[PDB]
Amino acid sequence: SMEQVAMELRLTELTRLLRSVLDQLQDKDPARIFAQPVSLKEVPDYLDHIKHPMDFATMRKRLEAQGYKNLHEFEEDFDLIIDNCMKYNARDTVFYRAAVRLRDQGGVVLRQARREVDSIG
Repeated sequence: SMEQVAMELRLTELTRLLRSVLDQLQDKDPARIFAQPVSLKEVPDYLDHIKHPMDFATMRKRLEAQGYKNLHEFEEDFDLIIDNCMKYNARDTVFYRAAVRLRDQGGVVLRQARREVDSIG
């Protein structure tokens, strides 16, 4: 139907917007601590600690499959990155400190993306 196509064009435009947001969020991780999933070869117990792992490549795969219906779903995944890291790693580590910074720097980017999604419908 024509209704299904219009739905599809909106999903494609959301996807376009989220891709730019993702690139902006990932620039706030210049050390690439969150680029890829935590390695299970190198941290074999990781799943006993973290029940829902997340990373920027896994978010990128979901994105390009148009797997995000709205900004809320995308934000849940971003927040998992941060939140997983702050549980698994102690406060006086480079990893925890980098999550704190990605969180603080991301919130600006996310504050405006919420307005653009609401605005552009």
